[PDB]
Amino acid sequence: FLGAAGSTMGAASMTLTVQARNLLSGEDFTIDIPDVTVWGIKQLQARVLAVERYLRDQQLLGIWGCSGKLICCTNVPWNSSWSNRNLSEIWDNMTWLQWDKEISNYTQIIYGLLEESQNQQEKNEQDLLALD
Amino acid sequence: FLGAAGSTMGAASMTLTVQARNLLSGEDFTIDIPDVTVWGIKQLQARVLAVERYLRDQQLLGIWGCSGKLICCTNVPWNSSWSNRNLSEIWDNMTWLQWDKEISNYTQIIYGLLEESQNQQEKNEQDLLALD
Amino acid sequence: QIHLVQSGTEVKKPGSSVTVSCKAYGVNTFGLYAVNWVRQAPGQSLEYIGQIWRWKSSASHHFRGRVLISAVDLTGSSPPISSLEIKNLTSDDTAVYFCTTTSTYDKWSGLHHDGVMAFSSWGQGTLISVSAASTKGPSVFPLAPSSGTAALGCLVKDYFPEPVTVSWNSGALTSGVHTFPAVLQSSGLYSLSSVVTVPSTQTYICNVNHKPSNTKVDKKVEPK
Amino acid sequence: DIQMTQSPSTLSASIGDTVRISCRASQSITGNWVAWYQQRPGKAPRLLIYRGAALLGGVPSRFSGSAAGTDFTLTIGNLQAEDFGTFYCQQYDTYPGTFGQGTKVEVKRTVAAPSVFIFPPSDEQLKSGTASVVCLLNNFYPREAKVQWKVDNALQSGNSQESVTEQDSKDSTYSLSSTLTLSKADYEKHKVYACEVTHQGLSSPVTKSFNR
Amino acid sequence: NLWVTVYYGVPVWKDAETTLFCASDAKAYETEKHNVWATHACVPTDPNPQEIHLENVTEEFNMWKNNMVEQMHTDIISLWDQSLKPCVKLTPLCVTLQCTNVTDMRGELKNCSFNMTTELRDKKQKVYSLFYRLDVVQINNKEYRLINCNTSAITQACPKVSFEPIPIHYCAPAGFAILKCKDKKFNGTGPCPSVSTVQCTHGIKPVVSTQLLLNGSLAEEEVMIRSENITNNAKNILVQFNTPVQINCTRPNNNTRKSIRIGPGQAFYATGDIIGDIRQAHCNVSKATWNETLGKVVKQLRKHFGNNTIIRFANSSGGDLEVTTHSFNCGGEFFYCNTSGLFNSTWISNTSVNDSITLPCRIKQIINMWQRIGQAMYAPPIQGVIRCVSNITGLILTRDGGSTNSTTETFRPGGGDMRDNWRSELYKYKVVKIEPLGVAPTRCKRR
Amino acid sequence: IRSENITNNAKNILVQFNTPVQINCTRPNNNTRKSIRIGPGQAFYATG
Ligand SMILES: *[C@@H]1O[C@H](CO)[C@@H](O[C@@H]2O[C@H](CO)[C@@H](O[C@@H]3O[C@H](CO[C@H]4O[C@H](CO[C@H]5O[C@H](CO)[C@@H](O)[C@H](O)[C@@H]5O[C@H]5O[C@H](CO)[C@@H](O)[C@H](O)[C@@H]5O)[C@@H](O)[C@H](O[C@H]5O[C@H](CO)[C@@H](O)[C@H](O)[C@@H]5O[C@H]5O[C@H](CO)[C@@H](O)[C@H](O)[C@@H]5O)[C@@H]4O)[C@@H](O)[C@H](O[C@H]4O[C@H](CO)[C@@H](O)[C@H](O)[C@@H]4O[C@H]4O[C@H](CO)[C@@H](O)[C@H](O)[C@@H]4O[C@H]4O[C@H](CO)[C@@H](O)[C@H](O)[C@@H]4O)[C@@H]3O)[C@H](O)[C@H]2NC(C)=O)[C@H](O)[C@H]1NC(C)=O
Ligand SMILES: *[C@@H]1O[C@H](CO)[C@@H](O[C@@H]2O[C@H](CO)[C@@H](O[C@@H]3O[C@H](CO[C@H]4O[C@H](CO[C@H]5O[C@H](CO)[C@@H](O)[C@H](O)[C@@H]5O)[C@@H](O)[C@H](O[C@H]5O[C@H](CO)[C@@H](O)[C@H](O)[C@@H]5O)[C@@H]4O)[C@@H](O)[C@H](O[C@H]4O[C@H](CO)[C@@H](O)[C@H](O)[C@@H]4O[C@H]4O[C@H](CO)[C@@H](O)[C@H](O)[C@@H]4O)[C@@H]3O)[C@H](O)[C@H]2NC(C)=O)[C@H](O)[C@H]1NC(C)=O
Ligand SMILES: *[C@@H]1O[C@H](CO)[C@@H](O[C@@H]2O[C@H](CO)[C@@H](O[C@@H]3O[C@H](CO[C@H]4O[C@H](CO[C@H]5O[C@H](CO)[C@@H](O)[C@H](O)[C@@H]5O)[C@@H](O)[C@H](O[C@H]5O[C@H](CO)[C@@H](O)[C@H](O)[C@@H]5O)[C@@H]4O)[C@@H](O)[C@H](O[C@H]4O[C@H](CO)[C@@H](O)[C@H](O)[C@@H]4O[C@H]4O[C@H](CO)[C@@H](O)[C@H](O)[C@@H]4O)[C@@H]3O)[C@H](O)[C@H]2NC(C)=O)[C@H](O)[C@H]1NC(C)=O
Ligand SMILES: *[C@@H]1O[C@H](CO)[C@@H](O[C@@H]2O[C@H](CO)[C@@H](O[C@@H]3O[C@H](CO[C@H]4O[C@H](CO)[C@@H](O)[C@H](O)[C@@H]4O)[C@@H](O)[C@H](O[C@H]4O[C@H](CO)[C@@H](O)[C@H](O)[C@@H]4O[C@H]4O[C@H](CO)[C@@H](O)[C@H](O)[C@@H]4O[C@H]4O[C@H](CO)[C@@H](O)[C@H](O)[C@@H]4O)[C@@H]3O)[C@H](O)[C@H]2NC(C)=O)[C@H](O)[C@H]1NC(C)=O
Ligand SMILES: *[C@@H]1O[C@H](CO)[C@@H](O[C@@H]2O[C@H](CO)[C@@H](O[C@@H]3O[C@H](CO)[C@@H](O)[C@H](O[C@H]4O[C@H](CO)[C@@H](O)[C@H](O)[C@@H]4O[C@H]4O[C@H](CO)[C@@H](O)[C@H](O)[C@@H]4O)[C@@H]3O)[C@H](O)[C@H]2NC(C)=O)[C@H](O)[C@H]1NC(C)=O
Ligand SMILES: *[C@@H]1O[C@H](CO)[C@@H](O[C@@H]2O[C@H](CO)[C@@H](O[C@@H]3O[C@H](CO[C@H]4O[C@H](CO)[C@@H](O)[C@H](O)[C@@H]4O)[C@@H](O)[C@H](O)[C@@H]3O)[C@H](O)[C@H]2NC(C)=O)[C@H](O)[C@H]1NC(C)=O
Ligand SMILES: *[C@@H]1O[C@H](CO)[C@@H](O[C@@H]2O[C@H](CO)[C@@H](O[C@@H]3O[C@H](CO)[C@@H](O)[C@H](O)[C@@H]3O)[C@H](O)[C@H]2NC(C)=O)[C@H](O)[C@H]1NC(C)=O
Ligand SMILES: *[C@@H]1O[C@H](CO)[C@@H](O[C@@H]2O[C@H](CO)[C@@H](O)[C@H](O)[C@H]2NC(C)=O)[C@H](O)[C@H]1NC(C)=O
Ligand SMILES: *[C@@H]1O[C@H](CO)[C@@H](O[C@@H]2O[C@H](CO)[C@@H](O)[C@H](O)[C@H]2NC(C)=O)[C@H](O)[C@H]1NC(C)=O
Ligand SMILES: *[C@@H]1O[C@H](CO)[C@@H](O)[C@H](O)[C@H]1NC(C)=O
Ligand SMILES: *[C@@H]1O[C@H](CO)[C@@H](O)[C@H](O)[C@H]1NC(C)=O
Repeated sequence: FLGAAGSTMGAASMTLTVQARNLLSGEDFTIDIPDVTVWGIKQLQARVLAVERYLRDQQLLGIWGCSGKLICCTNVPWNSSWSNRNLSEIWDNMTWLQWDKEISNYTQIIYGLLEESQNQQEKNEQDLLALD
Repeated sequence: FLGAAGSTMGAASMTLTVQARNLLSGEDFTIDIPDVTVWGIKQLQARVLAVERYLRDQQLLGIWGCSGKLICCTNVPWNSSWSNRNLSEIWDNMTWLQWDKEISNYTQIIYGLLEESQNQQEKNEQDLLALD
Repeated sequence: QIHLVQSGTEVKKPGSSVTVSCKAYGVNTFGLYAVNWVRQAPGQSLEYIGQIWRWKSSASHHFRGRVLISAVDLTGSSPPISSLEIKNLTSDDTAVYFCTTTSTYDKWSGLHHDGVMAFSSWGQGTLISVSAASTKGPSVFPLAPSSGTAALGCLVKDYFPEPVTVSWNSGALTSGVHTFPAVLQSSGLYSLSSVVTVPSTQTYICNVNHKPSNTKVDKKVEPK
Repeated sequence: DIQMTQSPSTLSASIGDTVRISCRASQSITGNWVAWYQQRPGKAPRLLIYRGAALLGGVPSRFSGSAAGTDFTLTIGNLQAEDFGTFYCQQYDTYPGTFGQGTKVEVKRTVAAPSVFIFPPSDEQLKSGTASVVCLLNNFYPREAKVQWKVDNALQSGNSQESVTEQDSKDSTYSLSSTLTLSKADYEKHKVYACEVTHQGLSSPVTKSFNR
Repeated sequence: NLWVTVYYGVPVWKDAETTLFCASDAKAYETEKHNVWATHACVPTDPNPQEIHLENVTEEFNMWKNNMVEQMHTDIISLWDQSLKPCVKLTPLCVTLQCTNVTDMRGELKNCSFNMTTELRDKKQKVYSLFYRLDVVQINNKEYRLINCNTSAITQACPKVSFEPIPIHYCAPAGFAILKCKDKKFNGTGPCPSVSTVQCTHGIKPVVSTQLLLNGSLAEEEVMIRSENITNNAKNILVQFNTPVQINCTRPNNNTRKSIRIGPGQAFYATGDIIGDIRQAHCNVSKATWNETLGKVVKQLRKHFGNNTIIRFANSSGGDLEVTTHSFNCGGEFFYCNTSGLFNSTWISNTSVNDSITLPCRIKQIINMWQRIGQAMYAPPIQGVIRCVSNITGLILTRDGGSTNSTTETFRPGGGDMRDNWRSELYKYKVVKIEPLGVAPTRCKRR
Repeated sequence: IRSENITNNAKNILVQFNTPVQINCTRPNNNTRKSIRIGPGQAFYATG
């Protein structure tokens, strides 16, 4: 649970599943048996926005070239203008917190390449290749 | 956003992603910070039925031969009795609003071919073909 | 709000050791605020010296070990104070030194980049002049106009230390006056000039006050 | 160790004009770690923009940054009086941080020729054993100017010091002085001393001399 | 060469604010007594709370900017009103009170006779009660009235529920996380070398008190000194003790409950006659234990105010009763204690120039805490003598503005804001939201 | 001009203007508030 946040990106890929589990899920099944008008909304407001924030992430995962959780790849080429770096300088020498810091400017740009350039243009491409 | 509703089905396939985005998502994250007994249920009743209506659509997408959003194909043959037409008479000469109008009788029939004839009989077929 | 008050002007001789202090007013602690020491050479650009961040002193490969940055947090009688020491002073260290700080609490702020950062708050600045010289009195000479229009002024030479205040008619003549900045002569003494533009009798005068040498001497100006 | 290059070193711009000051790094900076500072004469430098486009709170909207690869540029629209001064670009991308050459934004106005005046050494100074000839340059635009010393139609190197005033508050002009420091013995060995100045205002060469 | 790839569940979080819920440890529910304090439906705590130590991580904490405090403060307030809503409202108690001096200590108790409405709306009821001097005010024999009637309304707390503080773990919903600072010495500000994460905070007893932190968490090694702005005398100084200080607060009056009937259906509990010791409420503090603590604390203040200086203690300056005295709840009753005896001392550089000590305490049934207007709560009488033993885990202190800064400094007990009380337990916690979505370049591409 | 059923006189006729009409409505009585106390805790504002 977040243990590799201080570690390098290369080491952070091993514990990736643990973060996926706990973040994704509520399974406490505790409370809500006897009603209250007051406090109960408060324990509602938190978990309702939680599932709204949850489906928000799942949409990006679906509309992109993933359609599945954890890791998935894409046909989007990595631009030189986006963090021009060494491969060993990223995973081995650099950390995720340090990484997301620089990409902050190109983050919104990259998102467009996933939904527009791919799953809009890829699925249509697939339809044309599946006809023959 | 719905801009091609008046346009032909052929042109309506380009902006398909836009409709998918906005319809799918709530990301306002506005309100619900300070509690009210009265009005608050009203702003609840709307978004709660919204996510219920949402998962309803996602189920059909899953139980059918799609398992993914936007466009996906299937092994169900198009019946002649279902809108006997010309291919250029559908996408190029006809519109979606005009299209769903005629299929209204066969809509419930087609739905059956997707869940029963395919993913019930296809996945079982897949299990028999993956053994060897 | 945030106020950075540094020490006074230090004039020190080569080979000696200098210590400047920076009092940081308005800062809750140096835990949430990184302190960087930057110097500026006269007529030249800015140069990064070192920093103290997370209570860890650091400095550029230029000054490694030769520069010592120490700081103490907020106390009950005074705001957080940092101090910079430079031993083995040379003539190239005469740059103006600045005490700076930056808010590090925001983890996704563009201000900082893992030790290397920008500088949000700037101090008053502290000038360090490195020269081997003893205090001396100013020499005042008149500059007489020969004859377009006319121009006359007074010349102040060989004084130490700075500054000196030059007036005209005891502040009566405030217009058309341009006072040139002191120049450092090869002898280690300062020299400047004050000139006034006159058209076409009034018999102007010069008012010179040098406080370190306590010389209030005043010289007149006569046309040849 | 990055080296930041600014262009130009100084520029002339008027009020209302749109000023663009660029900067280039020895390598490509990505993540856009670049800062732009403003410094008024006699005052401490103030932070304006960080991360190349991100403006600090309290700064007018007239300032706009741009950051792409090796090339960086700061854009200032609708120039005003308080904006004039010296600007520096800085990279915090890597240890340690390095600044740029600096860019002096200087007030624009019609080019003005200086009025040159030359002052012979005072009598009391001659008794000290030294003689200083002072060449004067009155209000002139821009600051850049040349002053050479000819003794009996011969140039002099060394023993020469010049001084320049700050830009005038209203006139927006500069003033320049020139100091020639020589001994008494060498002073008596020559006859005519001349001060040669060249500036954009003159549009001709000027020389002021005295026959003592 | 490479290609972009979506990673889900990357270790990335950002500082944010969310709505936190409670946890009761699933034992407090078996404690029953008809919804003690918070716990009614309160969430059962996970029997095995998880604490994950994050290696190679340094996070900067600020306890004064912590948002968990503001929620907890509003929680106790919101919790308070909901307890008073179903209960019996005392509205027609504003009847004139004819009082007289009780049979010593300048007649602190008043025996009051008054007219009252019965179950029937026809005939009134002539009955007497016993109120403390703080609960009544005369209006011009001796005639008195309720002290709260001119200011606000009033309602009686139900005898079924108890004000007894029970451990409450604050936890975060899905998508969020809570950071814990594991260092032994932490003042609440600056970077934290060792940081761990937990789903639920530790056991926190919402004990509302003034001038004394009661039933709190002990510090590690040296005692801790915490203040928002230290050199500023306008900001209170929070102290955390190492060893707990034994404190005794009792009600040396053995009482009885009248349980008068003001129907239909409602019954008020009046204070009957006192049978037992004739005494005023008192608070005991062991002279040896307080002194030992004081000597260790006074040395810690000199890590700021300088190695050598004179530090003098004195009782409260002045203000509301809640500020000037030690206010708390024991056995359902609300005590207000005089701390002037403990704070009378003068210390040298390392030293200061009997077997017990006592502190006179006053009792007030009708209270408005948190500067609340419109709602006043009446503390119901308790059968028998109440005795309680608690830990003193810290103080709320203020520094004088008079300076003479380079000479000497004097410190006095603070009060007012109850958020400081919660900041005492919440200094090591803060709320952040986790960002799972991430992108990284790799060769895999796609077919 | 808008109406649900026009020829029907039982239905109201809604009109929408082009240019706004300036209207002034004032209370030409300069008053004071008594703020009488009908406690405990409640206070009514009477017209003085
Ligand atoms: C809350 O809480 C928190 C926590 O809990 C807290 O925090 C805290 O804080 C504090 C403050 O207050 C702190 O403390 C501090 O610290 C600092 C720092 O330290 C560090 O550093 C240093 C320096 O460094 C450098 O050097 C070295 C040498 O050695 C090296 O090595 C390094 O590296 C560096 O260097 C660098 O640089 C260079 C250039 O520059 C280059 O070249 C290179 O390369 C690099 O980069 C050091 O020294 C140190 O060390 C030490 O220590 C340690 C421990 O700590 C140890 O380990 C070591 O070994 C050593 O030790 C020694 O010493 C000590 C001292 O004390 C002792 O103790 C021991 O025993 C031994 O002996 C470190 O590393 C510092 O700086 C400071 O100090 C200060 O203070 C004190 C008192 O306290 C004093 O005494 C001193 O002196 C100082 O003072 C100063 O300053 C001031 C201001 O500025 C002034 O005023 C004065 O006067 C002074 O000055 C003087 O001196 C100087 C010199 O120094 C000179 O210059 C002048 O002139 C004069 O003479 C302090 O200490 C802490 O730490 C913290 N903690 C933690 C945990 O972190 C807070 O505070 C709270 N808050 C509240 C409100 O409460
Ligand atoms: C947390 O709490 C702490 C304390 O508990 C708070 O700290 C307080 O922080 C404030 C900052 O908001 C401080 O006030 C500021 O003080 C500075 C510095 O003043 C001192 O030094 C001056 C110069 O000292 C040098 O020079 C002399 C002469 O050579 C030397 O001998 C010295 O050794 C030094 O080298 C000196 O002039 C000052 O004295 C004057 O002021 C004091 C205090 O009022 C008087 O007692 C004196 O008699 C004398 O009058 C002092 O010794 C000031 O520079 C600040 O002034 C700015 O702000 C004023 C508004 O308060 C404003 O009116 C001024 O014009 C001035 O603003 C100028 O500077 C700005 C920044 O550059 C410009 O933007 C602006 O345009 C203008 O040019 C200010 O007064 C408090 O002193 C400090 N508390 C204590 C006890 O020291 C902290 O704020 C709290 N923070 C939080 C988050 O809670
Ligand atoms: C919105 O608002 C509007 C108005 O604001 C509402 O409009 C109103 O709509 C109702 C319909 O529900 C109308 O009533 C109906 O009128 C018709 C027509 O009546 C006129 O014409 C008759 C014939 O005219 C021709 O023939 C002569 C002779 O050659 C020529 O000279 C003419 O020029 C024509 O060519 C004529 O006979 C009528 O006169 C009689 O009625 C009027 C009105 O009461 C009297 O003043 C006269 O004196 C005279 O008695 C008239 O001029 C009628 O045919 C309708 O009658 C049906 O409904 C009756 C119930 O109301 C029922 O009792 C009848 O038996 C009859 O039902 C017959 O027809 C049905 C359909 O075929 C059959 O299913 C049924 O079994 C049976 O066979 C009816 O009276 C209103 O007139 C009209 N308002 C106005 C002002 O005109 C509208 O309803 C509103 N809508 C909404 C949604 O809000
Ligand atoms: C800081 O922390 C400390 C420590 O955690 C806090 O101190 C706590 O204070 C609580 C009271 O507020 C106290 O709760 C008490 O627990 C006692 C022990 O219970 C256990 O033992 C009994 C057997 O005796 C078991 O059955 C039970 O299941 C438990 O295992 C109880 O004995 C206490 O009840 C008595 O005290 C309270 C007030 O303190 C009365 O309201 C209550 O009615 C009881 O008083 C009657 O009984 C005693 C004798 O037991 C008589 O002397 C007395 O006069 C009363 O008798 C009359 O009244 C009753 C009805 O009230 C009637 O039936 C009878 O006939 C008479 O008419 C109480 O339940 C915690 O135990 C205690 N903590 C610890 C560790 O002990 C402190 O409060 C905290 N600070 C703050 C600010 O909250
Ligand atoms: C707040 O209140 C609490 C609770 O009352 C106080 O804490 C208690 O403090 C007392 C005294 O300081 C302490 O009582 C002693 O506890 C010992 C065990 O820890 C007992 O052994 C001892 O009993 C002996 O002494 C009594 C009185 O003299 C006798 O009545 C008793 O029979 C005992 O005598 C026996 O033992 C001797 C040998 O030692 C033998 O020769 C005899 O034959 C006989 O067998 C005391 O009772 C309590 O333990 C403390 N309680 C707690 C929980 O710590 C606190 O001090 C108060 N604070 C203030 C400020 O007033
Ligand atoms: C690279 O990504 C960076 C992400 O942070 C970009 O930084 C952001 O850039 C925008 C561009 O204009 C800034 O927008 C301006 O913001 C200021 C100040 O906003 C902040 O401060 C106020 C004042 O306290 C605070 O209330 C806000 O919540 C902000 O946190 C506004 O005054 C302007 O009107 C304008 O909106 C962002 O402020 C800035 N920082 C952020 C978002 O934290 C950077 O620009 C990107 N680089 C490039 C080249 O585009
Ligand atoms: C205030 O704190 C001081 C300590 O700073 C306390 O002084 C302590 O006094 C007692 C005696 O009353 C000492 O006990 C003695 O122990 C010695 C050694 O065992 C023994 O020979 C004596 O007969 C006596 O029992 C105690 O040691 C001493 N503290 C220290 C640290 O030495 C003082 O008691 C406190 N205030 C009060 C209320 O006394
Ligand atoms: C408080 O005053 C009431 C009277 O208002 C006392 O009650 C009386 O007590 C005497 C005993 O001396 C009886 O003879 C009376 O009949 C009682 N009258 C009523 C109305 O109860 C009461 O005793 C006083 N306080 C106490 C109980 O000490
Ligand atoms: C709290 O304790 C102090 C200290 O004992 C009390 O101060 C006494 O006040 C009375 C007047 O009310 C004086 O006659 C005494 O001389 C004071 N005592 C001392 C030692 O000076 C104080 O009264 C107590 N309670 C309150 C409510 O103030
Ligand atoms: C990379 O980005 C630059 C500017 O952002 C753009 O000009 C270029 O076309 C991009 N290249 C690719 C392959 O996307
Ligand atoms: C009762 O005691 C009070 C003290 O609170 C005193 O003021 C009053 O005079 C006493 N009444 C009588 C009748 O003695």
